[PDB]
Order: sequence, then C-alpha cells, then structure tokens
Amino acid sequence: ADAAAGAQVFAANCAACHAGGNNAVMPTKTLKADALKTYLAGYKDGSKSLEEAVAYVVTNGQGAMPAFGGRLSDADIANVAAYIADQAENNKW
Ligand code: HEC
Repeated sequence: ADAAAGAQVFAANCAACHAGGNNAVMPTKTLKADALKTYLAGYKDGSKSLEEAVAYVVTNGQGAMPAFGGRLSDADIANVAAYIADQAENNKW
C-alpha cells in the first residue's frame, strides 16, 4: 500500500501512543524492525508479512491497543500499515 499516504494516517491516529516509532504504553513493543519481528502476531511467526500483520493489528487491536476497524477507512488502514513497514524495514524512525 501507500507508505507516503500512511504517514498522515499515522500522524492523525498513532503518534500519541507511538511517537518516534516507540511505544509509550508498552515500551518493549515498539515499531522498530527488531521489536516487530519479536512481538507482532503473525509477523513474528512467519505466517504474515509485516504489512499484513500491521494491517491486522490496526484493524482489530491488541491488548491495550484499540481497534481501528470501523474508525478508519480500508485505504487508511492499508496505507498506515505500509508506512509502518517502510519505516521499520528502512530504519527510518
Ligand atoms: C495507545 C492507546 C495506542 C494507539 C492509539 C495505537 N497503538 Fe499500537 N500499540 C499499543 C500498544 C499498547 C501495543 C502493544 C500491544 C501488545 O502486544 O500488547 C501496540 C502495538 C502495536 C504494534 C506492534 C508492535 C510490536 O509488537 O512491537 C503495531 C504495528 C502498532 N501498535 C501500530 C499502531 C498503529 C499504526 C496505530 C495507529 C493506527 C496504533 N498502533 C495505535 C498502543 C497503541
């Protein structure tokens, strides 16, 4: 999906909890490449791509993280997932 478009999604929906690609609530579970491969469901076990796994967690929530399905458009979810994947894989946080 569109990483560049996802940056704005992120700014509007995700930065209060994940500023800097970090995690204010659960500090180990950051959006950096190493943490994502350790902790993010689906991605960590090899059964999902990073982008899909981010799309899933955004849509459905996890633990303390709210769900965004029904709050964000399908494109917005897809694009923010692409932004996370791009930031992480390219070490841009
Ligand atoms: C605070 C109220 C949050 C908001 C808003 C968003 N996220 Fe979040 N996220 C939060 C927590 C507490 C966690 C940990 C969940 C757990 O495993 O217990 C997460 C996790 C993620 C992850 C996985 C990180 C990892 O496992 O290392 C991703 C990819 C993620 N969050 C992305 C994300 C996006 C893109 C958001 C805006 C749409 C967003 N989160 C909101 C807390 C909060």
